[PDB]
Amino acid sequence: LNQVLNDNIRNGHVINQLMEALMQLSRQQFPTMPVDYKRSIQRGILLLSNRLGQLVDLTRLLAYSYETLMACVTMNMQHVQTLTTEKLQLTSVTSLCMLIGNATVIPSPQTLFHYYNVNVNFHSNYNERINDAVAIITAANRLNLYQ
Amino acid sequence: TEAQIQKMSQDLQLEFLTGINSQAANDCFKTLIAAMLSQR
Amino acid sequence: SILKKLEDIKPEQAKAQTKLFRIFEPRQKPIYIANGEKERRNRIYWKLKKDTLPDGDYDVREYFLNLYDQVLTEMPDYLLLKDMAVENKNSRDAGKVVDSETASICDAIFQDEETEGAVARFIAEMRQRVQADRNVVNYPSILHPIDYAFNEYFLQHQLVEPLNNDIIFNYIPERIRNDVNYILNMDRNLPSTARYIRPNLLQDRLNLHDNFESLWDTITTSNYILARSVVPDLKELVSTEAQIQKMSQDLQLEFLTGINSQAANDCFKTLIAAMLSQRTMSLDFVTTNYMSLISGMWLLTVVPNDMFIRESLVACQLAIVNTIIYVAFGMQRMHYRNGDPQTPFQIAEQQIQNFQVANWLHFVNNNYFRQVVIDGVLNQVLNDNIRNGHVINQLMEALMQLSRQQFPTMPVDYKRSIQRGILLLSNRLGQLVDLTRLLAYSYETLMACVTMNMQHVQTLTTEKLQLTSVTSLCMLIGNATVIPSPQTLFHYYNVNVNFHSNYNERINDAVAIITAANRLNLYQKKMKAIVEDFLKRLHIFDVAVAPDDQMYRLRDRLRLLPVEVRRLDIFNLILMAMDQIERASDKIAQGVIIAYRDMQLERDEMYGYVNIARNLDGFQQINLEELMRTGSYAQITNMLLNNQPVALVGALPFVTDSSVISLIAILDATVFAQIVKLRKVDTLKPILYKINSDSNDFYLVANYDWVPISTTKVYKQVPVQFDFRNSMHMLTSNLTFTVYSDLLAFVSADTVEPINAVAFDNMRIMNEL
Repeated sequence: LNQVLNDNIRNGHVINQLMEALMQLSRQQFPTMPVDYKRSIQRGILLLSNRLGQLVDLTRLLAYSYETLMACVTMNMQHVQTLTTEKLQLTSVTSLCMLIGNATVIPSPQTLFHYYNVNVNFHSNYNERINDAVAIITAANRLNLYQ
Repeated sequence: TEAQIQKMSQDLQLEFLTGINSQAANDCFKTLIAAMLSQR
Repeated sequence: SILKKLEDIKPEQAKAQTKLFRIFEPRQKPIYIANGEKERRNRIYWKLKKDTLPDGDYDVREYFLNLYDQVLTEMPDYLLLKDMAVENKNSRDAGKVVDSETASICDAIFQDEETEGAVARFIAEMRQRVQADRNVVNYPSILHPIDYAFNEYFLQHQLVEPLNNDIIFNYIPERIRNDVNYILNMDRNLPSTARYIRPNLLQDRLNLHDNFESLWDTITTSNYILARSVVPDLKELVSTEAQIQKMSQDLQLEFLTGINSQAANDCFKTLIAAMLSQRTMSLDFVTTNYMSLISGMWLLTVVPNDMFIRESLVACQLAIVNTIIYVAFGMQRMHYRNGDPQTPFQIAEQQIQNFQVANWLHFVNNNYFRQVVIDGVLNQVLNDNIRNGHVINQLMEALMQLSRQQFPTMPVDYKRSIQRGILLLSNRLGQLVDLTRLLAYSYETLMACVTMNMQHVQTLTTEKLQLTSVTSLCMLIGNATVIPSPQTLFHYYNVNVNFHSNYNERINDAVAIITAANRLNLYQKKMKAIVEDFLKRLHIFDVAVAPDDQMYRLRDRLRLLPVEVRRLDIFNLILMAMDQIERASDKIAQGVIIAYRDMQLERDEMYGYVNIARNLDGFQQINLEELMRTGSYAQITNMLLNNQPVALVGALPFVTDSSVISLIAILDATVFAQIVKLRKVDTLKPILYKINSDSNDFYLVANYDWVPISTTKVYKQVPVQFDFRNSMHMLTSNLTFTVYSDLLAFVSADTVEPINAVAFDNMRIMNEL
């Protein structure tokens, strides 16, 4: 089982719609808002809007690396809401969006093979320990080791 | 980082820019991709 | 600092060609008979002057982009062939040829046993012909067809144009010429051979005033500094001590802060320069200075309100209404909510019944600049009432109504203070009309010297203005008029022309390079360097601070522009002769054909027998560039293993081997196993056989009478011979001329008496006596 992304974000085309929305917001009137704060907000919007090409590149780079690393996962990618969550900093997201450059970085083949080997080893160990536990439990129940 | 921070400060005209740097950018990249991979 | 940077931009330097641009030269080579024996005489072939072509198609295209840059740098603006003229020693008439290398070629051909009498007589008759009446000269030259194409283009597309007194005078802006305050003069009748180069003054093509707010802010601040430098200094201001004592008597102290000539000149310059450069300006004031408020009323009357950031304008207007207007009419204080779509004046004109005050407020609300294209340049013209100073009458009528009001709900001292301040201005009423029309006239005259569109977009940063400085100007302006001097106007115009011309020339350079790289398909090249060079050459920006995204947006903006005619023509010549130039090299081949079949070596005079292929007809082609980009050696590995005949196409280096023993041993067929084993083709180096009488083993070919045969061939071109008569061309150019720059140096200008300086309405700017 794999958790797959929408093709529009895989190729990065939705960033164009995002920048359309941001441009509309930037030329929006903002009724009743104080003028200097309005200008700051809309120039902040333009800061991200004027990075259309860079953000398209960032999105499709992120999608490609996710696909390539997901090709090396062996267990089902079951999606559940976890008890404890990883904290993500919107400041860090801003830094990524405002500093992403022009160089494509992709996993090295050795890195992919290492990730795949680790996943395969963990998966096979998981199944083999299941087999050991089930065998022992069944043997105990068959030999009537009630204690 | 310095050039981008300077332009952001000029555009925002803060009569915000904290936490913006290459370390944070890489941390966010890794966090997003790894969280998607592990379904965390 | 900024002024130094913007004034140091020098006008474009004229480039005069000193030598003929050449890519080829004749080289004398041995030639062999059909059977491979030396012909006992030599032959001359065209060869590259600099055989530096690299291996790989991508590298070849990079080399040709670099060659395009070289030619663009070599392009001359004007050209005089007599400068590149040397005596042809073998001419019967002792004539002259049009280059040192031409003379060298003529000398070498003439002093040669193998040369034929026909060529000798041709050289003897080569000479130049001068037509003094038409001011033309024709010189013979010897150029390979491609070189001749380039040099003929240079000769036919020079940038110089005729010059004379009428052109020099017309170079001045029309509005200065049409201005009766300036008398222009000349003391030189330029000849009929004078030349000049017109600046490139196309209006901004990148539209930097749209979505490039940081770059636009830099441009605007540079223009603002320049405008401040050129705005004249006020003269004969009323003595500050006298004015202070007089207004102390008027106010009966028992308002004056910031009154002085320094602040008066500061305010005058700041206003005019801010309007010229379209810099937004903020207003700095303290609500406790009612005189500052009154002077702000005058300022908002005179200068259109779009020149202030909304918050400063709104603060000033709110202070004005709540301290003067509503108070005088006994109206409740305006609770003005920040961010309201309407300004305090816009609200007050609706709430106020008095016609004078309402009319003045309405004028202030709906007063705008007018965008007008004047003499091909967009200008922000003021209202004619402001230009002739009539708005001051409206302002004073409003102020008089306010001072007449009864000020209900406030103690008597409040009304007393308000009317004392209004009196301070009313005493200066006439001086206010004079100051208004003086400001308008100086603005118009300095705006006549602007060459780039006066775009009106609020800037990131603002210029601070003190209402105390406005008050000082209003309280200290005297009777003397100040008109921009003709020298200052010419200097301002020349600075603007230089900046505009540099801007357009760098735009053209960047566009040409970008379009050429796209045409040559340099898909691994990043143009951030090109944009960085463009911005650095603009001389006023901080490229180190400009981030990458802005530079790539600039590249996108540049990509849509058309290419200059001359640069586009140069690129077209380069790209059409590109194949010939690449294939004339002796350092690379165009590919290798592996046939696995016996193919007789082709016989060429300058090689003997050679395994040359002129065309890849009948062979499946593999693109080595694509192979190296992709890295998948599956197709080529399979073909090499299965001995399937193929043609590996690309720019390859080759090893020239002249051993008949090697040819018999079939060494040329043993150079491809490396592709299969190492799985790389960047080291591929096919063997070009060269069998002839100088091969040290040619007795095998001579005695056994066999045509040599090889199983592989090198895709190459045979060099083209050098035909002297066919290569002689007569280059034509002007005999002589002198190229002038800085046209306004020939014009001497002076002003009329300042007392008699006349405004647009034919009346004196300042009339107070």
